[PDB]
Order: sequence, then C-alpha cells, then structure tokens
Amino acid sequence: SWMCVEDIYANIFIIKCSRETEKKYPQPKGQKKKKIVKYGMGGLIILFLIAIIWFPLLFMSLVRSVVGVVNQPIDVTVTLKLGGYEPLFTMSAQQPS
Amino acid sequence: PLRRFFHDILHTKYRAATDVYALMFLADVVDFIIIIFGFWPEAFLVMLLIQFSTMVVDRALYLRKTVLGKLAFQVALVLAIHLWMFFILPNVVAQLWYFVKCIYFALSAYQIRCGYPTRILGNFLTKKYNHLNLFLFQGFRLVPFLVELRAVMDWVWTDTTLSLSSWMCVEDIYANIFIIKCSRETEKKYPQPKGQKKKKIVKYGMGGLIILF
Amino acid sequence: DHATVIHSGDYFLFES
Amino acid sequence: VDRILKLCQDIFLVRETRELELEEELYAKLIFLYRSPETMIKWTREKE
Amino acid sequence: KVSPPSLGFLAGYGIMGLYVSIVLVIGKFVRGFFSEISHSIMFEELPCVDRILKLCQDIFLVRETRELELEEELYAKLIFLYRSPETMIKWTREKE
Amino acid sequence: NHMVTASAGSLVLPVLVFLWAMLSIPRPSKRFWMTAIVFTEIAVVVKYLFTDGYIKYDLVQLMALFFHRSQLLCY
Ligand SMILES: CCCCCCCC/C=C/CCCCCCCC(=O)O[C@@H](COC(=O)CCCCCCCCCCCCCCCCC)COP(=O)(O)OCCN
Ligand SMILES: CCCCCCCC/C=C/CCCCCCCC(=O)O[C@@H](COC(=O)CCCCCCCCCCCCCCCCC)COP(=O)(O)OCCN
Repeated sequence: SWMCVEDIYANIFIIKCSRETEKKYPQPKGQKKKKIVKYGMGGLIILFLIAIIWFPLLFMSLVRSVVGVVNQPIDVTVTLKLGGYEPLFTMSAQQPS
Repeated sequence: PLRRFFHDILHTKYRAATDVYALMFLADVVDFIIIIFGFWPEAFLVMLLIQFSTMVVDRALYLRKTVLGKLAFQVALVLAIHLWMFFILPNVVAQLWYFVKCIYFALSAYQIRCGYPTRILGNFLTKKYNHLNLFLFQGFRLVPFLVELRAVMDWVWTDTTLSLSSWMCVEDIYANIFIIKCSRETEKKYPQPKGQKKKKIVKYGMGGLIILF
Repeated sequence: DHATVIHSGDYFLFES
Repeated sequence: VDRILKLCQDIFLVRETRELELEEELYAKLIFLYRSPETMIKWTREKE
Repeated sequence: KVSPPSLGFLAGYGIMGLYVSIVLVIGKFVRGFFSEISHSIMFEELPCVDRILKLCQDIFLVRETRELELEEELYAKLIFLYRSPETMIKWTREKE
Repeated sequence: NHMVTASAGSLVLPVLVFLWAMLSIPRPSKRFWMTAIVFTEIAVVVKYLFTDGYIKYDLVQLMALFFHRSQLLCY
C-alpha cells in the first residue's frame, strides 16, 4: 500500500506539469502540428530502428576487413635418407639462403 | 519538346485514377527477400539499405499525393539502378532482382500516368471481414517493426492535429476493433448450437501442439 | 484551444 | 463492435478532406468511451 | 599467409543466430510502447488533476504530524477513486 | 535482351522504355517505335563487323517490333 500511494503521486505530478505547460502556451483550435516538430521526433525514431537492424551487421563486417601475415620460413631443413641408415645429405637453408 | 512532353504527363485530362501502391510495395518486399536470402559483404549491406530507403520515400509521395515527385523519383531510380547494376557492381540472384525491379518501374509509371485518387487513407487488409483477412492482418503484426514504422511514417506525412501519443492510441483502438469484428462475423456465418461440447479433434489438436512445445 | 476540445467529452454525446 | 468502427472510420474520412476541427471533436468521443467502462456497455450492445 | 584477428569473438554462425535473437527481443520491447496504450486511458487522460493532488498531499501532512488514524481514512478515499472509473470522471472534471 | 547480353548497348532501350514509352499519355508514338527499330538494326551491324551467340536475341527483338507495327497499321 505504501508503494501504491507513491505511484499515484508520481503520475498525478506528471499530468499536472503537462496541464500547466498547455495553459501557458496554448495552441489554436484546429491548427496542424508544425512540420518541424513532426520531422524531428519522427525522424529520430525512424533512425533508431535502422540503427538497430543494419548498424550491428555493418560493425561486424567492418571487423572482418583485416589482413594476413607473410610467414616466410626461418629455416628450410632438407634430408636425403637411404632406408634405415644415417641421412646421406642434411642441409639447413636459413634466412640468407 | 521536352517541356511539352513533361507538361502532358503532369497536366493532362485523360487520367482515370487508380491506386497501385499496395502492389508497388509487394514488388519491393519480394526484392528485399531476394537480396537477403541470396546474400551469396559490403555489396549486400549497401544494397539492403538502398532498398529500405526507397520504400520510405515511396510512402511519402503516396501520402502527400505528388505526381511530380513520383516522376522525379522514377527518373532518378531508373538511371541509377541501370548504371549501378551494370557497370559498378559487376548470377541468377541479380538477374531476378532486376526482373522484379522492372515490374516496380512499370507499375510506378502507371501511377504517374493515371494520377492518385481521392481516398488514399485506409488499410488494405481491413476492407473485408473474412478469415483470410484476419490471418494476414495478424501475420503482418508479427513481423518485427512493421506495425511501428507504419504508424510513425503515416504521422509525419499526414496532416493531423494530434500528437504521437494520441495518434498511436487511435491506431490501437482500430486494430483491436477490427479483430473483434472479424471474429463476430465468423460466428454468425458458422453458428454453434447452445450447449454443444467442443469437438474432440479441435481440442486434441490445439492442446496437443502446446503441450509438445 | 486544442487541449480543451480534446479533453471535453461528456455522457450526452453517447446518447441516442 | 460496430458503432465504434464507425467512429474510427470517421476520424479517417475527416483526415482525408482536411477538416481538422472535426478530428479533434471525434477524438474526444473515442477517448471518453474508453474512460468510462459503463458507456461502453451501452454503445456495444447487440441491438436486436 | 597466417591470420591473427583481434576482435575475433564476433565470428561464427552462432553469432549470426545471436544477432537475429537480439532483434526479436528488442522488437517485443518496442511493441510495448505501441501496443496496449488504450488500456490505460482511464488513468492517464485526466482533465484536471488537482483535487487528487490535494488528497495525496494530505496523506503526507498527516504522516508528518503523526496523526496516523487519518492516514487510514484518507487512504480509503484514494483507493475508492481508483476502484470506480466513474467517480474519477466526477472528481477530475474541469470546474469552470 | 539486357538480362542476357548485359552490355552497355542494350541499356539504352530499357531506359527509354521506362522513361519515354511508359510515361507517354495516349500511346507510345511513331518516334518511339522507329527509334527502337533503328537502334536494334544498328547494333546488329556493329556487332557483325566485330562470340558464337551474338545476334540471336536481337533477331527476335527486331521481328517483334515489326509485328507491332503491322497491328498498329491495320487499326
Ligand atoms: C486484401 C488482402 C489480400 C491480398 C494479399 C496480398 C497481401 C500480402 C500479405 C500481407 C501481409 C504481409 C505484409 C507484407 C507487406 C504488406 C503488403 C501490403 O499489405 O500492402 C500495404 C503496404 O503496407 C504498408 O503500408 C507498409 C509500408 C511501411 C513500411 C515501409 C518500410 C519497410 C519496413 C521494412 C520492410 C522490409 C520488408 C517488409 C516485409 C518483410 C516480410 C513481410 C498497402 O499499404 P496500405 O495498407 O497503406 O494501403 C493504403 C491504401 N491502399
Ligand atoms: C520477452 C522476452 C522473453 C523471451 C521470448 C522471446 C519472444 C518475444 C516475442 C517473440 C514472438 C513470439 C510469438 C508469440 C505468439 C503469440 C503472438 C502474440 O501476439 O504474442 C505477443 C504478445 O502477447 C499478446 O499480444 C497477446 C495476444 C495473443 C494473440 C495470440 C495469437 C495472435 C497472433 C498469432 C497468429 C494467429 C494466426 C496468424 C496466421 C498467420 C501468422 C503468420 C508476442 O509477440 P508479438 O506480437 O510481440 O511479436 C512481434 C515481434 N516479435
């Protein structure tokens, strides 16, 4: 019950504030809402919706634009072995070679 | 001669008026789907945004009833798509996208030649109160975001004295009064006797699915 | 005033 | 729900012909039906 | 060529499925604001909210001076205004 | 034709269909039809003077445009 008295008060306050503003700044009867107000409020909302659909995808695809690294061998070790026996030839062609 | 040509299309006298927005839009939906489903990427991303943005501009020119604006949008779009898709961008997917966009350009031209009617305000599915209509209405509500974007867009372009809170409360009352009306009709066409148990099949079907889920 | 027309309905309109 | 469908469709006709003074007065009827639960049981009764 | 990404946590078809699910959830949240806004017209379109502001501020004065018997009797008035939709159309009318 | 050939020569006519023919008030005039006939003939000659599937769809085109002419001359 405490919290139901506190909710009634919050909402009666917000209505009271709005009733006041519309007495200080009245609007004529039968006057269209100005285009600026419409395009502003509406515009933002529409934009938010596009940015909750397309933008996430875009950012993920931006991450995917990266590169790969040339990992050249440091050593090229080559052996020629006859059967079970010790290798006939062994060479390690390193960085200069 | 250019001036004279344009004058004709804009101010003639042989203009039996028709409304082909419903369909111009369906072509745009189908296109959207092709781009998305067949995504096989910056290309796809940019194109998706393009299609979305054309749809928004189209709604604006419908609700504001401008034939000159539609002429200009057609000229621009025809040239742009015919250049972008045939020089820059370069495929069964893109071959279709093109066929379906060609149908859009044809239907659009019919509207610029015929002129907009007088009554353009009113949903397409809420004209007849049957069963097909109910199921399509309810389905359109399920697609995420469609219902909302329609409402805001129509507010910005139609001339009204109400705000957005109040616009959206008139649109909700109408949606729910429609759904009740559809159900009231079905139960007059197909009545059920007083005191008759619901048939076992209906029960086992609906209930069964829910339990399984 | 707009907001005194929006907020002024009574039970007589919903009469017969 | 038939008498409410007529009010909702008359708000729309007025928006078409731009007679915006009657859009305000018909919004007031719709808002005072949904603010009095007992005038909706009079407006939505089966007139047989 | 070898490949070492830095933000590679956003990879996989599981991330594609995740995106879709996010949209759905946000979609239902936005629907909240545009759906049943006709159900609270009785409690949000009140013409003159001044007589209710006096009852709410008198519950508070009584709590200050500790006269708790009147806190109960003034709570009963506030609860029976919000339990009878037609006594709120009498209390909240523009007295001109 | 533009879906198959996908060139830059077969772009002219599709643009003109959507912006001169379909937007003309009573009917697409003589000049539209004559332009289309002349352009398609030119492209045939030009591509001839330069693949193994070059002038097949253009034969259909030219013969369809001359069919129209015959109906729009009998009525
Ligand atoms: C009588 C019904 C029988 C015919 C069946 C054909 C209907 C097909 C099924 C309809 C339900 C499915 C919804 C598809 C779109 C609606 C078509 C329609 O009803 O046609 C509607 C168009 O709906 C709209 O107005 C929507 C425009 C706003 C959306 C613009 C941004 C697009 C948002 C994102 C779009 C991307 C893809 C869109 C959908 C994705 C998947 C669905 C007709 O404008 P209307 O009622 O003002 O009209 C006025 C008088 N004619
Ligand atoms: C909230 C976080 C919890 C996590 C769950 C994530 C799911 C969130 C919402 C996902 C949508 C789940 C669909 C629930 C099914 C009930 C529909 C509903 O309105 O349930 C609503 C909320 O509940 C209600 O509004 C009560 C009305 C129940 C009506 C029952 C059937 C109405 C439509 C069903 C179609 C009937 C036949 C149509 C035939 C053709 C259809 C293609 C949830 O939908 P939605 O609208 O906000 O949909 C839009 C964006 N997804």
